[PDB]
Amino acid sequence: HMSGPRPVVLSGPSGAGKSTLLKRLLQEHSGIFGFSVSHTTRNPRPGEENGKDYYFVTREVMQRDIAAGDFIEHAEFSGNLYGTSKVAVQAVQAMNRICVLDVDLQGVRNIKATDLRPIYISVQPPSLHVLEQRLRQRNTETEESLVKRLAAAQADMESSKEPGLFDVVIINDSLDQAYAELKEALSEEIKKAQ
Ligand SMILES: Nc1nc2c(ncn2[C@@H]2O[C@H](COP(=O)(O)O)[C@@H](O)[C@H]2O)c(=O)[nH]1
Repeated sequence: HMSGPRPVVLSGPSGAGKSTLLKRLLQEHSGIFGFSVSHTTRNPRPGEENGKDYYFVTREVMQRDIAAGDFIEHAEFSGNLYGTSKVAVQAVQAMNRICVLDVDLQGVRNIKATDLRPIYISVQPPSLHVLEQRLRQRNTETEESLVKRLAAAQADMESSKEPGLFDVVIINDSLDQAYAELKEALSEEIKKAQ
């Protein structure tokens, strides 16, 4: 489906701000934006909600839907499978809202190969050291997973400066400042939706 407004792809390292900032945007501008609820095979963290943060399913279940052609894209990340189902994006487009997707670098490249034509925004930590401190606070990962995640985060930070990859790269040192910059990047789309 190409109808409805242009979507928005948010990326950057997990834990560096993209998810928190998106939740804030969806609260302030709930009539304008809708979130694409990805499927994942990883286990839920405390406070996450099925059908809101992710559809939490097993590998077997996700594999059946993949085999059926139900996904726009999918990726392996730190031992688990993640993906954007067709229906997740279509549900938001049907409400005539701006669909926001939160994906890793592989998902950015996956979506670049589709016909969705989104705006791409990367949310970066001030440093890998700061990101590591934040990840170890909630401590939701095994050490093996944290090692894979920190390597992926480093690769993400290195690719963030690639010419033409992202429309805007936001450095999240302060959530209030980064949130202002997220809306700045979307300000024309927000005004047109209004
Ligand atoms: N390619 C892709 N990545 C996703 C999807 N959903 C979440 N991710 C990404 O997977 C990484 C790990 O997410 P986390 O396990 O920390 O929630 C993050 O970069 C997140 O944006 C998806 O549908 N597709």
